[PDB]
Amino acid sequence: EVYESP
Amino acid sequence: VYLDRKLLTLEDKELGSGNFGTVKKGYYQMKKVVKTVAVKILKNEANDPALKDELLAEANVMQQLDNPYIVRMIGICEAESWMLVMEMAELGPLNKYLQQNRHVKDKNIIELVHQVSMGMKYLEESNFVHRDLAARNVLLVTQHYAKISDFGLSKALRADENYYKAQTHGKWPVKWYAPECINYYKFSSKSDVWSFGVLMWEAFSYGQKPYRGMKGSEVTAMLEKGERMGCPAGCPREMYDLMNLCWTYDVENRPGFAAVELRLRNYYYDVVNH
Ligand SMILES: COc1ccc(Nc2nc(-c3cccc(C(N)=O)c3)cn3ccnc23)cc1OC
Repeated sequence: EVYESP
Repeated sequence: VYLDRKLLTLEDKELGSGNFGTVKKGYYQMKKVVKTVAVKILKNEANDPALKDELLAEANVMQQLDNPYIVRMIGICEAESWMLVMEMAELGPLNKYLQQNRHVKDKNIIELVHQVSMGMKYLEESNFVHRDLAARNVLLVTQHYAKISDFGLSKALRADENYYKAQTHGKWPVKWYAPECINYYKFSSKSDVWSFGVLMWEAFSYGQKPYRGMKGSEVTAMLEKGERMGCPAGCPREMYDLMNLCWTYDVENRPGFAAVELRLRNYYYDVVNH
């Protein structure tokens, strides 16, 4: 929710 | 930089935990005094050199920094696992603090965000890019003293460049990132000013998450349409105006931390006078 992967 | 495991006393109580491992409170024996510390401990679950290198790179950035508004590193320790030992900021993350202390005054919030701008003015002067500037990464020493922490994604800029170009996109805090970061993988101190705008929004919203209910892709789409988050309840207009200026789409026309800190400094003195 805070850190998004590509 | 290398510490003695014998001189370090860790508590059984864990402060927090991530994918890197855990954070524990402890005390470290100095020349005479004992120093309260926060210790980042690597997970020794599966042998992974990527976490070790990340922790050592973080230590290398922290070692180079010397400012009252930045968390100080005591050193590193190699024992049961790799440990990064820091001076404890007793009151913890700013977003969690404000969520639990909803009666903090606007004057006190301005004071804390201005302290963060003084720390960021110093990082910009030092040519380091933070890359994870968010309310969760601002730690409180007291209710009136904030410090910047978490140099996990930070980079020392090359002597011939004003920005760091990331090779491949990874697990990023996209809601805090500027359009040139998402579109060109370029990170400068101006990119950190964009994040600071989001941090201000979080602080005046008493630790609420930004872009509530939205995915990273929907935020990019929203920003590309010229839309920005609204003014939080009770936030002074001058502070919302400053947030919008940090949210300048074009990096070339966005202010630097020297301009932002000065604007916050003068507003704070005006508030103090009232
Ligand atoms: C009221 O609760 C708190 C009181 C104090 C603290 N202090 C500190 N916490 C961390 C920390 C914590 C969790 C994750 C990470 C990380 N690296 O992801 C870092 C680092 N620090 C450096 C100096 N002081 C601290 C934290 C609290 O809640 C978490």
